[PDB]
Amino acid sequence: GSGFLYGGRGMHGFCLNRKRRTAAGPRRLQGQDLVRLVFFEGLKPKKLPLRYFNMVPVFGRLLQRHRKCRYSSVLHRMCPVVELSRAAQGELSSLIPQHCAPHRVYLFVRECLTAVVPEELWGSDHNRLQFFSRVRGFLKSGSVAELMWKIKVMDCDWLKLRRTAGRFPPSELAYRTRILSQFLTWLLDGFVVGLVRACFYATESNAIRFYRQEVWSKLQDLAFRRHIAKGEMEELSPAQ
RNA sequence: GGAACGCCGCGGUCAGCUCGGCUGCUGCGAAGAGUCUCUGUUGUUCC
Repeated sequence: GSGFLYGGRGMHGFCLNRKRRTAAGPRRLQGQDLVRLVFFEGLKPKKLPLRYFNMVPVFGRLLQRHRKCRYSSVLHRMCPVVELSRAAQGELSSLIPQHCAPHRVYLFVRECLTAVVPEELWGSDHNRLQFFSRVRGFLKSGSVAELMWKIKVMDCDWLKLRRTAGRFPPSELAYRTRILSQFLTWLLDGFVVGLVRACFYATESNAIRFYRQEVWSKLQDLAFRRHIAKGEMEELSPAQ
């Protein structure tokens, strides 16, 4: 659907870590793929219209930043672990979940947003902060496209087709807001919820609580890896 | 306020090519979304 409850099986599930259609092997997402995921639907075989085609570099940059973001490490920082006792260390420690205060799982999401989303996309710091505000509220509920704004459309140059700041008609402003709405919607509905659906088992009591079983979660990430690998092998290795 | 595409400003989430740029066709030019608030505007043209 588009909730973020009832799973923390790890970052291997995160949208930005899906691989594109294995035409002679499965490859990691390119800017053009992310663009198609945000503004069309990613499962568009045809070519991108020039306006969107010109934004393949920023989205490629987002992917880069995502790939260098160390989510595990930010998580550990913002959601510190309660130290169990020696004698609980090991198996029991991996059976017992670790709660993370809601404001803290928000702080995680906040810093990840800051890490991976290029600034050119925010347009203004004012736009970033307003969005964080929505995220803050989003993370407490269980909101609409129009409701998502004290957001300054003319701050985002990237919505332009050409970088000439000549006068534009109403129809443009509309088309610009639409594009921005689509991206901010994906940032909220795609990135944010993907994030918490990946790193936290979240549950509702009317407060959301966030749990985590890191080690078990990391084993899931690792097990995924060996699984898809065993898959490829079987497809390459001969009969008999 | 009604119109318009020659002038010039901004487009087409649309179509052809043998296609990341050409041309074909084609829209808009100061209000739009919410329900007073958020995002926005000098001056294209014609009466």
